[PDB]
Amino acid sequence: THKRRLLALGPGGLSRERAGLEVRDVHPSHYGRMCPIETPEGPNIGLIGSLSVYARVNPFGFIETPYRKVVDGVVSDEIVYLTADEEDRHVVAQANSPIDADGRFVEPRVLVRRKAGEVEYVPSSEVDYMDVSPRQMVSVATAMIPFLEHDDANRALMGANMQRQAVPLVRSEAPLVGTGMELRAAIDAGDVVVAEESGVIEEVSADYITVMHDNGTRRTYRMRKFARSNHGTCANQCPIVDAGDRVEAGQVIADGPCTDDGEMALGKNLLVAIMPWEGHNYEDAIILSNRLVEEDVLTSIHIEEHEIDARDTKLGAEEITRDIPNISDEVLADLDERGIVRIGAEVRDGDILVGKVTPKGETELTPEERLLRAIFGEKAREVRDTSLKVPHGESGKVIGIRVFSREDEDELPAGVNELVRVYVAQKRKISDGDKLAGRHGNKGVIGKILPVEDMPFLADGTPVDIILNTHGVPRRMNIGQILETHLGWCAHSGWKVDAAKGVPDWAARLPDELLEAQPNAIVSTPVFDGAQEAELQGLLSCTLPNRDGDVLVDADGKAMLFDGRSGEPFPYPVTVGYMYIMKLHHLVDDKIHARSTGPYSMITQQPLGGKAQFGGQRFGEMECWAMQAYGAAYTLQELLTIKSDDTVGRVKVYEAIVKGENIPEPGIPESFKVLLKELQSLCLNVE
Amino acid sequence: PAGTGINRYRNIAVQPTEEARAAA
Amino acid sequence: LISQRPTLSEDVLTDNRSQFVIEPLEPGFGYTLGNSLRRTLLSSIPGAAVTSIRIDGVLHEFTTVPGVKEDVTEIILNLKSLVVSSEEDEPVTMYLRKQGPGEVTAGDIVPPAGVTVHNPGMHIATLNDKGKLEVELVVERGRGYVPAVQNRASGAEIGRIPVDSIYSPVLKVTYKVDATRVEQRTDFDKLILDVETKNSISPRDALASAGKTLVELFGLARELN
Amino acid sequence: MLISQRPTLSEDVLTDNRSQFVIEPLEPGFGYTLGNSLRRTLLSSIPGAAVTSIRIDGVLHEFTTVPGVKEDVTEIILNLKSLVVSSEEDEPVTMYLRKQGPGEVTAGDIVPPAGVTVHNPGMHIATLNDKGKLEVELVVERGRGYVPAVQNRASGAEIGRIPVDSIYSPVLKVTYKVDATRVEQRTDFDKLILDVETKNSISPRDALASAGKTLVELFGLARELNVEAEGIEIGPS
Amino acid sequence: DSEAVVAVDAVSFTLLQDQLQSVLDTLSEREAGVVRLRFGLTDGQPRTLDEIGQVYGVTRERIRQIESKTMSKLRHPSRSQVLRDYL
Amino acid sequence: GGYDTPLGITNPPIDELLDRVSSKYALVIYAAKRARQINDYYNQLGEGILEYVGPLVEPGLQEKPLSIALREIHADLLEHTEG
Amino acid sequence: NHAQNIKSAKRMVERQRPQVWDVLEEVIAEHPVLLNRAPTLHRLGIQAFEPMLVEGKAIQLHPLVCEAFNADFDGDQMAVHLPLSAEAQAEARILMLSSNNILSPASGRPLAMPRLDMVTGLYYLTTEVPGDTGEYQPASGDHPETGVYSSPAEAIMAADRGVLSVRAKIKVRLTQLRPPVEIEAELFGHSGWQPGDAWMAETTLGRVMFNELLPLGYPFVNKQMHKKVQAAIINDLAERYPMIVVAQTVDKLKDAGFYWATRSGVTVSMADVLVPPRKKEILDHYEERADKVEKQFQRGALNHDERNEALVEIWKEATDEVGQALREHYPDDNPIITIVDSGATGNFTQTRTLAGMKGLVTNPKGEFIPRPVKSSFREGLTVLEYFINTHGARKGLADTALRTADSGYLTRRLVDVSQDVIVREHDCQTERGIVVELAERAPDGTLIRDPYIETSAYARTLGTDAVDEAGNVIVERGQDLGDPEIDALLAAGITQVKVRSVLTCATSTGVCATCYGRSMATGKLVDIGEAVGIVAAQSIGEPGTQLTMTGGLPRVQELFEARVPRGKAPIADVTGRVRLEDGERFYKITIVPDDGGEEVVYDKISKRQRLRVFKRVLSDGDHVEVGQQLMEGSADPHEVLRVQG
Amino acid sequence: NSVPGAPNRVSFAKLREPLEVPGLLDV
Ligand SMILES: [Mg+2]
Ligand SMILES: [Zn+2]
Repeated sequence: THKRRLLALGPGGLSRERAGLEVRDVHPSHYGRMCPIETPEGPNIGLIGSLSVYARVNPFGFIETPYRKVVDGVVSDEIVYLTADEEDRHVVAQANSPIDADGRFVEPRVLVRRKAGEVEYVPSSEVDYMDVSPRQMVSVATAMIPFLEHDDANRALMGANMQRQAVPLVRSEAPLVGTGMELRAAIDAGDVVVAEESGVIEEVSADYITVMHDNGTRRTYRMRKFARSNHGTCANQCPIVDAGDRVEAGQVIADGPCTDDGEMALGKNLLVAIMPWEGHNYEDAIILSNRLVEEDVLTSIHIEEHEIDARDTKLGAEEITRDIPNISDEVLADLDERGIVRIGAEVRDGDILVGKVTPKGETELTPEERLLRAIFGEKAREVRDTSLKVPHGESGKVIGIRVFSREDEDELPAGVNELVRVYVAQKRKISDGDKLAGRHGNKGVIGKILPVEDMPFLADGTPVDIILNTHGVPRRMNIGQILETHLGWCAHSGWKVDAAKGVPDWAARLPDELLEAQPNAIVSTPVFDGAQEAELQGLLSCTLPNRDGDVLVDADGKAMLFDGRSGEPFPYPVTVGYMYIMKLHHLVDDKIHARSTGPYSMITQQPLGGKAQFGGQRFGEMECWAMQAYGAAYTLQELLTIKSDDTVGRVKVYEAIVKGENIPEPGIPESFKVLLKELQSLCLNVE
Repeated sequence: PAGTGINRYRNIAVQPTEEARAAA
Repeated sequence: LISQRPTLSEDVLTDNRSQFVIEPLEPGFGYTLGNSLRRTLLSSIPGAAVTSIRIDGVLHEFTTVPGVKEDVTEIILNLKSLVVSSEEDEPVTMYLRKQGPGEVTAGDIVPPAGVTVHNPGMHIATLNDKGKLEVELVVERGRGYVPAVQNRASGAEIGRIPVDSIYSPVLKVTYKVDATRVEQRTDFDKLILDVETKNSISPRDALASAGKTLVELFGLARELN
Repeated sequence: MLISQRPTLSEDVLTDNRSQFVIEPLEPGFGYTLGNSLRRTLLSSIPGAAVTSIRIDGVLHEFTTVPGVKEDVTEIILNLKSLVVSSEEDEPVTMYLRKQGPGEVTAGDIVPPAGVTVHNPGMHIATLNDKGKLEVELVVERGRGYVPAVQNRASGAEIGRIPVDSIYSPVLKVTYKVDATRVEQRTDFDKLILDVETKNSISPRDALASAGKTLVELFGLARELNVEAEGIEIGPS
Repeated sequence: DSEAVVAVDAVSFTLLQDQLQSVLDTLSEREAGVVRLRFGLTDGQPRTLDEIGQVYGVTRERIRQIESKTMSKLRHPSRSQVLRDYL
Repeated sequence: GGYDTPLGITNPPIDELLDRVSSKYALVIYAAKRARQINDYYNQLGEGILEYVGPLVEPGLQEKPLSIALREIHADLLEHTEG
Repeated sequence: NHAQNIKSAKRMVERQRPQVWDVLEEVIAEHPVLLNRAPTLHRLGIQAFEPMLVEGKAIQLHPLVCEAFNADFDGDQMAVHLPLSAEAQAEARILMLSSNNILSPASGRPLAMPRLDMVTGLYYLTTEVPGDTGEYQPASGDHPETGVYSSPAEAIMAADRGVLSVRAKIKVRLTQLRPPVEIEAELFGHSGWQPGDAWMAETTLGRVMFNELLPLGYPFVNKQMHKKVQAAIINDLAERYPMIVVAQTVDKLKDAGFYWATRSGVTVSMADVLVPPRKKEILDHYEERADKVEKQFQRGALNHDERNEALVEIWKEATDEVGQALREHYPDDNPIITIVDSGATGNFTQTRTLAGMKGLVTNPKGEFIPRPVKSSFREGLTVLEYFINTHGARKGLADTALRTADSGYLTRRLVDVSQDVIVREHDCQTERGIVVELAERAPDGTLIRDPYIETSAYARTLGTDAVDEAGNVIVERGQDLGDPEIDALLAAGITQVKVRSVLTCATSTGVCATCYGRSMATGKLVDIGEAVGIVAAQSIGEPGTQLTMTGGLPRVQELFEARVPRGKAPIADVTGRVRLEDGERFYKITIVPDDGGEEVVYDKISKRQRLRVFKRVLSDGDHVEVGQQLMEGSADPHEVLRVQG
Repeated sequence: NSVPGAPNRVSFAKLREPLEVPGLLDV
């Protein structure tokens, strides 16, 4: 879904600030030609819409959309690809239209799309084209949100933007309830190695698969184990076949990052109760059981790249070695004999990765420095240590040492004698603050990871995993997640409806080999032709017990929960089930960011913000307004002089703190003197 | 000059009571 | 009042699970009693699990072994479901030696004395003709969950791959009461508790250890006067 | 196992029979295990006596009219409910509230028989306004917890004897809560903040000791299966 | 700005100056004057042993003997662990 | 009257404190200048003595000087003139 | 002794020796930090809190300040600053502390008043359900009544045993709570000595336990905790008690609210969303009406726009009928309706779109699609209905982005105008002050309360003394105009009160204090340095995002900018009877002057303007006022300055 | 269906659509 995006206005088009909202609205010819659901939710709403599912580009650069043509009521199978023009020449029926199972409709008055962007009822003779299927107007990512027809468009927007933000877990287990789009969406995304020609496995491994084709030839398939993606996440490829396996052409042979068994898998299936629990799930916060932390159910891998280079300079040339001035062998005990750290060395914050030293030159020293050198007998150490240090917060083992050299005659930038990249990876567990979400935009950070004993547990002894908030469900109009929860419980426990009357009435249009189901069996509700209310409740009637005779969930869908903390049963039963949630790429250590005293800017004297640095916070304009409104003059003076720009004031603040003395008076800010010098330089006598 | 910065509040002399100086 | 000492009993269903019915308990009290035993059993039973492993072929957690189908992290996630009980508080080591194609079961671990694998048929990994699996595992006592202990928190070399550990012989605990509550005020609760262990110890032993810990803790309210 | 951080217990005394206890630091999350347990065992395990049924002169069927008094029969009932009596005999003993003439009645004005006692004798019960004579019979036995009135089957034979509920617990109200003491050095340890108000029969410290005794005897049942099991133990004091 | 004030090393340097003044206070008058005028710590001008003997009325070889005495006196780790910390 | 006991940063209660000052800004500068005096007294404790009086309240074990100044104001041991 | 210089201490900090957390606790104790959400709309957007160390990596934040911050927990990030000086620590400690800022700067209502979870928990705790378990019955035949309790603690034990439901009607005897004013005053001689009181109440256990949260000086409540009732309660607490008692009461309310939010059992089931059984017949009958309108347009008997309007009226009436049928169909224990009926969140229309009918969905342009969405979100939409709903969803999101940008601009302009109005003097001591309406009466003789008294007549210093036909001087010059004096003047019957205001403050450098009246942030008088210009600018510019859009936020934006209104409804210039006359596509309404003057011609009066109905509709020869508006609409401010002073 | 290594994901799909999903990166 970073492929197949349509950018509406940009280079060779209108500017983002210049464009109004006439571009941002959805013209009624977007049906089947551009998805109205999937868009960025920021300022770029409606400018960046993805392609549809069945859409196809014309040679003339137009967006064809296929249609089953209907002739004399009989809808044929002549699929005709139509542009917007021939859309507007005709009238178009819908897929939710009762066919006779022989081509014709059974009702003469059919829903239809009038060519002026209108909807009419029509005699069943004048329509000449029908949609190929449902879900024709939806995106690829939005085609994977089940129970979409119950959800609201805003929360579907948040869910479709939430789908392409998951991180690949280490287990990568498939959802118990999906659509029919996960499988083809996986094998067309390219991140799964496909069995190209139909053959038999000659040898399986962990890095390669030697298929043996049916005519002599062989082929390996080199897995990319632990490849770094463009956002730090892992890209493993575990093979799925065994030694004597005969494969077919176009078959999945190795799951990628977010794939299980061939099909897509963005998260795990999790038990969930919808009660409000002790204010920890307050205002769209989520709690989790500790079983996720201990059992490694939600655990990503972040392969991070650090990179330093050995250039030349005016005073000589920088060099990479073990020798670092004024340093001990204790910090040096991990790097190799030539300076880099070895593979598998665990690092922490502020360790050395590449011991790098440059010629400082020779300067005059302070007399106290000279006296300490004379006392301890040490030399000047005339070469400056500027070694690569692993920055703040990052840790984990060192996977790879990618090192290049100009002396090894590779191509290198001008002046760089050696380039060395070091890949560090941390196996991040789940934690409080990690932004979790469902598949319907029901997002929320993890409020508190409870231990598994004081987590509200189901009446057989099963503790639930997460506990959502009730009040986030109705006022956001995304009860698609509640229907998904009920269906997830149904598909988890399995069912077998009665056959004494054969088909009960709700089970009529319900297709066959669904009247019974084994437990832990996956199902797929498609987007606009899926499960209904009557089918869901009737299937939830017979919901075969766990191991004993214990129907844990009533026909209402709820269940009786004993409180793990207090001990009493909860006085009203609570909706449970198996929601399919994911873990998103908004983790805490990507965001938590503090600074006491770090680097500064160059032209201005402000602390250089940004998490790449230690980084301040932009104390903006409205914050100045609010602290004016409190009347707090002194704190405003601190924030605008001696935490920001008073150069001689800052070191006096530091001295007064570590000496434990009173904070001195703020001096003149540096930016004001900059303004004074500019205004004097504009031939204005600023007396 | 708004709140703590105004001249009626910024120029406060603070010193203990002479009874309290006789307490120690 | 009702004047009869409460009684504990036993009911074995299977090997690694059983029931314990207590009678008679005070009204509105069997729930709290079962919950207290549940929170003890589910959290604070001392046992033993693996701590860190060492494979000869690899140096860190995030690579492969030439000859197997899974990799190091997949073998880690398989080995976290091992159950083995020690009797010695020292960290002992076991060994695993394998060659040739075939599935590497957990029962092919050669252990030292005192430790006992209770899940022999757990499939760890599978091998090919070039397969070569050779790994030692460090078993260690403990209780509750412990995080993966860092190698800078230790001082060990690159061979150690620190694993998480879950020292918990329990697997599943529930309780359910039977409040009699007749209209003659001889009303009592009959707590029926169900424990399920993961085959390390018997439920009788787990419950006896949990009740022993609670006997230790409740004298703190008692034996300060 | 060794707990490595010994929890303490400080009898911090508020107003006389409302002492507040703390237990800190605790293993996470054992405060929630034992605070609810201690609350319920303080509430419903300590023996003590209260009135069970009452026989009144003059009161036959309307339950509203008593001559000579200002009090109401319901008010009589709740005042006698709020009366601490410590029996020492495991049987229903009787009492006889007799007072003649106009005057107000306190709790000590009843004659206590042997084995029972009145702890708040200055607690006013009744106010006989003018020329009233009182003859109330009161059945007190000891029990545990709290129990509503036995209905008209067993307590309906003697039509004078109409029943009441029984606040048998010497404690009255128990609250408990946890804290987050020393989350980094002691690594998320809990402080259970117990707070108990009893009557003037026994002390909160005495009630805590009795509940600890009964609870450790209750968990002796679970301990007497394999005493040679490894538990988790602090050790000394 | 890699050529800016690092601002912990400046206050470290001032504190180092004060601790060094204390360490020179722990020695005698002639010793402190010799080291101060030798390395120029009191003014910014390192004079030589001939100048120190000029202001002291003794041989420059006596100044070198005083120097060796003071450097032996300084090289107690029991005395100068607090200055070993400062590098 | 009988309300509660405070704890932490709200001790002493500032609603009780504002009975002793005109504005809350005067309260702020009151406490601030007393804290500067207390901090300079703690700095002057290593050297010789002068008129910088110490904490009039027996302070805490390890107390911030601002809190000592606040409890001193709440004890009404101090006096002040406006600008 | 853990470091011999600052360098050893710095390397101890980087290498994180385990004593450093103890040292961190030592330096953290009594040292407030500043918190800050992204964009700071108003003054409560920056608060100060005493910190405390928490494992993990996320700022644990108290749940009652998210209303003030406007910060839900969907992944929003907050910055943290730190004061260093003694002056700055005092400023953050006394001024910007969390407990010191509960009331609004805008309207003085408490912003720390609880919400969704706490409000639902308190609503479940304080509702009363008849026929509950352990209910007091007055039945006393052979058995007694069995519904009375000597103590709430006895009732607590009766609820811990499975006898008493907490929402059951009972008759306890409270000894430690103030009875409400009637029972107290009738029970004894006005000395409401709730320490020594001993009195009975026919209430719930839940309302007793709820009023145990409130202070002892507070009377009993004995009501059902709607959110408006809780707002009134915290208003009374703040305007009567010191703020520390309000803070502790609000904290206790939060804890009891969560503890009963768990036990309330408010879940959501797919069976808990019921559709009305007579929905389909309603849609059938209104479909017959719609089909008749469609046939009427198919005859050509009316135009296309008019049949659009006919379908719009038909389906709006149909949607309202569906909403009424759903309202009568649902019982109150239904958690979806329980959330709204508590006042936790949500309107009924969200429930109507959940079950029932979606209704009419707008065009991209803003027009109405004539095909309604006749399926609920529980029943699942169809594809064309989803395509119809996407227009309004997308337009709403774009409107929200543009509205927060424009609100930022409006607050920029307002701060840049009003930044130089601070309180500088105690009293300008003029007598010039405006007059406030203050509950103009009913013709039957009733002084009916005006709605906008609490926004206009509250919190101001009276410039005139309040007298009743020169009888008793009921309220002196310079009272705060709080609640009881307003009730007193309402009892006295006087309405027009010449109160002082900043529109007539005689001070030059800024405004004075008594002309500003009571500060909304404190409830006391404003101090003599508070920059009320920035408070006013932030309180005006803040809720502009909730302004739902000639009228709306641009209409507000041009109103301060003194622009010309595009719908410029004209005004009179003099009294007299009108020469009302309607021309050709635009009207030509003249006015006969009542005085010696010229007949004032008004030329360009377009057909979109209508006759102003006042007093009855406007008519020809109606005697007009001096500056009475000619048409009903927008009057320009510049000429109404030039007319009416 | 119509893909050899697909898992047996049962569907509630009442409508039988004859057109298959295209080769998604054909654009
Ligand atoms: Mg948010
Ligand atoms: Zn004024």
